Amino acid sequence: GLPVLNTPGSNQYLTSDNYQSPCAIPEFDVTPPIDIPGEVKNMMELAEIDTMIPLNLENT
Amino acid sequence: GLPVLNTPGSNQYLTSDNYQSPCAIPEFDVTPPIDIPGEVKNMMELAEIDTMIPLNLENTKRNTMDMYRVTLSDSADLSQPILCFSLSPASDPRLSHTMLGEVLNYYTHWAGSLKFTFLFCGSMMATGKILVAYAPPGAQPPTSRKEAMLGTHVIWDLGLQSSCTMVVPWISNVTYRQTTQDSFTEGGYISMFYQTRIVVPLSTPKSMSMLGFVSACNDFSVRLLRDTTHISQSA
Amino acid sequence: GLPVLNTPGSNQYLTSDNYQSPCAIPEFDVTPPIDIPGEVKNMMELAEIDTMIPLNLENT
Amino acid sequence: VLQLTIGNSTITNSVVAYGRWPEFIQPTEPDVATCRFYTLDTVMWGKESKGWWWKLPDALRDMGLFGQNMYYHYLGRSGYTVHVQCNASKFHQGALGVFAIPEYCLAGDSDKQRYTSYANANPGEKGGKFYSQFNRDTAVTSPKREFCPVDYLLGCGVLLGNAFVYPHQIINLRTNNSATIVLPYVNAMAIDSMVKHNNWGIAILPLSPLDFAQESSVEIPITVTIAPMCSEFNGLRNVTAPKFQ
Amino acid sequence: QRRSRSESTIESFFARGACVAIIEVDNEEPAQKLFAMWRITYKDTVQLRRKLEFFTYSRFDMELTFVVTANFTNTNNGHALNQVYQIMYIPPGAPTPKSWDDYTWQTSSNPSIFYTYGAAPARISVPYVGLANAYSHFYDGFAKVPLKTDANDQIGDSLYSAMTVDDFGVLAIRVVNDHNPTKVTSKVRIYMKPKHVRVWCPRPPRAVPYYGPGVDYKDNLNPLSEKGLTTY
Amino acid sequence: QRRSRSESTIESFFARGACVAIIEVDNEEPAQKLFAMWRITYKDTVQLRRKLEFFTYSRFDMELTFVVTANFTNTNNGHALNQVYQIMYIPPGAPTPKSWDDYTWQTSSNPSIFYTYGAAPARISVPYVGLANAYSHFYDGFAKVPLKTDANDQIGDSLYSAMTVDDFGVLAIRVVNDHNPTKVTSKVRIYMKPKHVRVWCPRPPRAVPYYGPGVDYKDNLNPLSEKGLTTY
Ligand SMILES: CCCCCCCCCCCCC/C=C/[C@H](O)[C@H](N)CO
Ligand SMILES: CCCCCCCCCCCCC/C=C/[C@H](O)[C@H](N)CO
Repeated sequence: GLPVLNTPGSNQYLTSDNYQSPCAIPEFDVTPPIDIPGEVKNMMELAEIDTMIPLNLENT
Repeated sequence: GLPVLNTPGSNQYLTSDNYQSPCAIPEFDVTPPIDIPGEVKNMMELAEIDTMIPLNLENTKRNTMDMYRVTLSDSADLSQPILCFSLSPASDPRLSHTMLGEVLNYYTHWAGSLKFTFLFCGSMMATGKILVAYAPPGAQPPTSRKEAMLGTHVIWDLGLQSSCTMVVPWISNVTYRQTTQDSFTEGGYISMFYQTRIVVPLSTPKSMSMLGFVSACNDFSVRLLRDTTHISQSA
Repeated sequence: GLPVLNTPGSNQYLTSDNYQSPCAIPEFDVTPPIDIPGEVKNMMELAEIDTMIPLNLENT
Repeated sequence: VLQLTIGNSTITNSVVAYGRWPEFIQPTEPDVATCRFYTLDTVMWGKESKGWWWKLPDALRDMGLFGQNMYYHYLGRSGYTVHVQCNASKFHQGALGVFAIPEYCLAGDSDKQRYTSYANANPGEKGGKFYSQFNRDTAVTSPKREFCPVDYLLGCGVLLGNAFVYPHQIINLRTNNSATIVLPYVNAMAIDSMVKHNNWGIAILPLSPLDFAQESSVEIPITVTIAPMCSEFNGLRNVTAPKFQ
Repeated sequence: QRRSRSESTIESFFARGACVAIIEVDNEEPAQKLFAMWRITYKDTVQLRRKLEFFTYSRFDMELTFVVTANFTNTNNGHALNQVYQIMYIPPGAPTPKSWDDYTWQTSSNPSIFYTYGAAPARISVPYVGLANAYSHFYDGFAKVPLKTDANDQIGDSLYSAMTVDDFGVLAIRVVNDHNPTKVTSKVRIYMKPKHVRVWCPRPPRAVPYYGPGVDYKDNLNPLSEKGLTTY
Repeated sequence: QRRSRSESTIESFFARGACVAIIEVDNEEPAQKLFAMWRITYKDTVQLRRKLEFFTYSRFDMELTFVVTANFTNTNNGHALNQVYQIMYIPPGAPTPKSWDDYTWQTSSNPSIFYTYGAAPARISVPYVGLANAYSHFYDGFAKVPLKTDANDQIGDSLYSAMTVDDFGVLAIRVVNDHNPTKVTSKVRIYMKPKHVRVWCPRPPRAVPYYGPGVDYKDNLNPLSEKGLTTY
């Protein structure tokens, strides 16, 4: 059919890649989401929250 | 799915290929660049920069600071040449280790005009004329002023100007010359002679030193990147 | 990614094929051509040229 | 050639390094206290001199209020104007190559790598001197941990002849007696610490040996005057007191 | 002007993949090299190092290609099934493996490549991950300054021209497969290709053999060869 | 006119891949052939040489295809894992390997192909890399001229019809894998395909066996066979 050339990196699994994969459960009616309070969109949102500091770290 | 045919060359790694590859750190906020002075866009920009030539490579003078100094004198033999070297900007010992030669030794082919700047570093009371000649290849390497005269040349008055620019134009049978010693792409010869003499008054140093610099012109170009022979690693 | 099917003939080298291949010396400034006399565009041009015949092929 | 006035200091070809003039990017900017010519200690060029080297801004660490701002603040940036003066008679002959090397890293004297100490790597206004050969340190008990620059290797494993790729000026006594280089701020960051990082290195090499008439020994002075330009500091805190020993 | 400079460009000058490291990983019955940690840098080799040190500052996106070559070691007729190699990137601060089956191999957030032997060399790309606005091939300074108030000289003692101890982390390479009854020894060669390269402040090339990660020189300090002054 | 000449065109005449070299590379315990350097040319074989020498000048972009075939050598039950072959192009001037593990194999700027055995033959393309405006199959001259002032006759002595000693460099082929306990011998066959071919100054084809890189002839100089003058 269409002539293709296998480039280096083929048949490798990179855990940080973003590739489309086949669905093992096609035509699945996923439960719709609800408006749950406390949605987080970024991890730095948690860091912006003040939290207490273990200032004293003596042995006792 | 889509029928495909694996063509020859598949599953090979060519170190000079240009293929897209997966990113191991996606969504990375790279540090933005700033306007750093001295940006270089081409390697020939470095070659265009004049750099001093190790003209003198005697046993007791090479690999020192004396290898960049060529001694001129009023007592010198006016018949013999001052310095002589082949126009091989990548294989000649005097030009190979220059910046131009260093850039060339990363390429297999070169083509363009050269520029040799000779600087006189004597006293302001010293005067003289120097004949700087380029001889295209094919004939005997000029062993006398009467021969070097016949080729391209320039006369340089030491008293008036302390620096002279001898431009060697691109004259070649081939469109590109090799950066390796080859009699078929031989470039020519460069020679220097005393046109009149160096004349100095009393209470003046009778021996002086001249420096040489080599550079590439805007027409210069290189081809077929390769690995330099200058740097080696013990394995 | 894109689902593909390897057709028969894959991974074969046919010496008469016409496939694109990677360039081992990219960005190479090839020497430009000149108008050399005697350019040949077909091999039958050579055949059209008259050439002498070894009509006599005796032993001596 | 012409008057060169900066702040309250005036000096009677000048090359701008990389064709870039010093420029600014709440940084503290002393427009007068720091923008002025400070004169380093004079050195003596003889017939057996191999060369000299200084590090900027290290050479100006004890120069007026510039040093005080450098030590008090955390990170600062500054361009420079280097002026090398060497006056000789018509009957003197010689040539000095003045090179402004960005990130002028130098080689050590011991087999141990990158073992040079801060005190030795920051000589100050006195600077250092190149050597004809490489003298390997043999004091294992008390290593000197000092640089061992080599004149023809430029102290960095490169050939001296190619050093002209750097910003440079040639003082040839027959034609000129002074050189002037204008260095912008060069670094991988818009602003960096000055106490620990030196942005520039000024190397003066006697390309052609000094000679005068038929005299056996001749020596003439070389004076270096450096003017910080567009210097701005940031991160004010208690004063830094480096251990120079 | 018809001759071009397309091949002398900075991008073309670095458009070749240079080997920067060879790592030995052995699979055998568990003093051993079942996992190998290699610190990332181009200074283990001279060619690419010399090419990069033509300039003072650089900014480039990297492309890494891993070529794995396996062999038997004194095998009589002991054989092995096709092996899978795990190459895990450990940036500074992340925990480092202490064994070939440590929890750190889970690669929950550390990127990793699982390469099957006999397949194409494993290739990935990295962006410019420099803390500053450009990489610094040469750093004329220290990271610590010895102060007058320091209790001892070792507090402020730092290597010359050393910026950070952990520059960009390490790569830990192991064989995921359990040990076959026969030993199998593999070499992973890493080839580094700069791309989208920008450079600043050109420098003269190295003229003498490299001695360590710095500008230090120790031997072979007489590069130029003998030649007559007036000999063509 | 309905019969066409599409197959007699110069492009079609050279559109086949011709073997130009067979190189033997052996992997064994390190007088040996662990790396083989082959000088690039089509004159090691006669077919493509004869086809090209139909003309005096040529200009074509080349396509190289490498077919690697490995075998055991007296193995009893010693076996090997799949091998990777490194084919490095060394143009004139670049350093040449002195061993199979030399630094020159780093391929910092020399292009190289890493081919995994059992995969498709490794194919790459090269442009017209000629110094002149066209390749010269025949060069009626020398590269050096002996002059009256030459000290000795050897200064100007040069081979007839030889232009450059190092025409286009060499290919160095090695096995990247370390030596297995059993020897493995491989043959790399290089197939050269001209493309975008242009030719000038047609010449009569060679009628006698080639003897060396030139027009020299030594034997079998009686090509035509016996036939009667008036015999049909
Ligand atoms: C399994 C995935 C592998 C991920 C690999 C990420 C490694 C990140 C390293 C990027 C930069 C390394 C080389 C470039 C930096 C140069 O050494 C600079 N000149 C630093 O001095
Ligand atoms: C691993 C990458 C391999 C790169 C191979 C590049 C080799 C370059 C050679 C190109 C031309 C070779 C054959 C054509 C030239 C003919 O022999 C001419 N007639 C010369 O006389």
